[PDB]
Amino acid sequence: LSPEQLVLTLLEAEPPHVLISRPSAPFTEASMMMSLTKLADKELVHMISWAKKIPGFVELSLFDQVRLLESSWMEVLMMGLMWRSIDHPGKLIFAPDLVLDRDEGKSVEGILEIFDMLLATTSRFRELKLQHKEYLCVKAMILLNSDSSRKLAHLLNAVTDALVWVIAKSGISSQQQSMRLANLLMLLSHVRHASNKGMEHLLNMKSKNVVPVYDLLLEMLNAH
Amino acid sequence: LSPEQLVLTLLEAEPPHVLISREASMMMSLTKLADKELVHMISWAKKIPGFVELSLFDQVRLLESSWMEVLMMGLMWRSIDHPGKLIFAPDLVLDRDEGKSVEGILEIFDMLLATTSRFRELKLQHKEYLCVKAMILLNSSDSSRKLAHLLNAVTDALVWVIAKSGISSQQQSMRLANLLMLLSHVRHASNKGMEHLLNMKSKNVVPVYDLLLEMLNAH
Amino acid sequence: HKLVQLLTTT
Amino acid sequence: SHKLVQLLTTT
Ligand SMILES: N#C[C@H](Cc1ccc(O)cc1)c1ccc(O)cc1Cl
Ligand SMILES: N#C[C@H](Cc1ccc(O)cc1)c1ccc(O)cc1Cl
Repeated sequence: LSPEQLVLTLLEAEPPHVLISRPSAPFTEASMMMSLTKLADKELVHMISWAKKIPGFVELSLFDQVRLLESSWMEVLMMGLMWRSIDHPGKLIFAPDLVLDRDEGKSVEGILEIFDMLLATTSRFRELKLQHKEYLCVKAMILLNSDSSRKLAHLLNAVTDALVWVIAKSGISSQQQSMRLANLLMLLSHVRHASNKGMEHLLNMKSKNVVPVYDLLLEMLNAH
Repeated sequence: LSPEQLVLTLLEAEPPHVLISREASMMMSLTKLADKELVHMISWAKKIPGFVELSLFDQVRLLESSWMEVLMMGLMWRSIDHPGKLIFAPDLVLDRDEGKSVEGILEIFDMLLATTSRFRELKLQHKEYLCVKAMILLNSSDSSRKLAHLLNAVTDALVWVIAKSGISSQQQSMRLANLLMLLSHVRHASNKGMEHLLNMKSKNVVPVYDLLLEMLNAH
Repeated sequence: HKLVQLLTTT
Repeated sequence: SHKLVQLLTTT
């Protein structure tokens, strides 16, 4: 309804953190890939139920709901990971007991590069002092930006309106509000780049048969 | 520089109108055009105030990362007043039906046509186009602080262009969001375009164009 | 298939 | 093939 009502709806809809145990033995290619893919599969289930709580999303064509989630899921996972990591410099907080840095990254060929992008982008959001209600708006815009087409423009405009409202609550000048909006949205193409590198990496690992049978993750991977 | 005078510098940096003077025909024409436009793109980048004060490494990385997105943003501006058409050049005007003649091209044409339609509906203005094309280059994947400074300067200039339209501050904020969100659709089309061209290069079905090859090999 | 189940029958 | 660097340094 109101921008405030839409932000409170997204706040409530925020998934609970998925719990995964750090392997007992030091990470191998296999235990690292198993930990991340198990996490992704669990988070994807919560992601679907989050999307259904965005006001208007379930009113879109089912084919459009599918296309949006298939297109954006890795970017939505990475935006959430960056938010969970913002209070822990040098760390990627995959889960409360899965706290990784470039050390763990060594265990899987080419994942170090992905971790470096994720840490770098997290630093940019940290330097901008990204706020919880801004994150909520940005994460929904990632999904929605990725007649049903008329409804989707209206849904994206509603979230955009909510983010403009959150920035306004900060009380900075109208010029500074535009610059802050620009700087937040310009960081999303850095999340999108990290997503594309991550997707290519995971597809390559599925080719090697390092990937286990997680039904939903496999379905979402094969959409690329 | 004022934002108005930074935008004037982008107007003077604008590359000249490029013509090709030239199935297999379509792909020869598209690769020849991309190679010629890449020469002009380098002269453009160098006319962006501050760009040449960046490290040679940073100047190279920015053009290697962003060249296909900068090409596609130019094609969308040229195509904006020509619904159903992609104005590659005056002598290379193509539609979705000519795209069908090469496997995988139709998909790319449909994405370019759809994003062009979104800019058409927002009634994208020339000075908005100049700012977003420079932002595509400067925002791509001593020198670092100079780059954040240059990117802030171009962002400030886009905010100024929108402010000059005289719409409400509310409408200014929404317009800025809607333009910046469309750049992720340009970035998607360029990811598909790069994938397609790399596959055509690896099969050796498109001529050895040295600067284009060098820029492809970056990926 | 599982995406469509989670969207509609969950 | 270093045409990008050539063009970045000549006018
Ligand atoms: N990085 C990362 C992973 C995705 C991934 C990428 C490549 C790969 O081979 C395996 C996994 C991730 C990012 C956010 C998140 O919430 C959860 C997960 Cl698992
Ligand atoms: N689409 C397109 C081409 C690039 C291209 C993509 C795939 C491929 O196999 C060959 C060429 C283009 C876009 C803008 C522009 O200004 C010029 C050109 Cl040639």
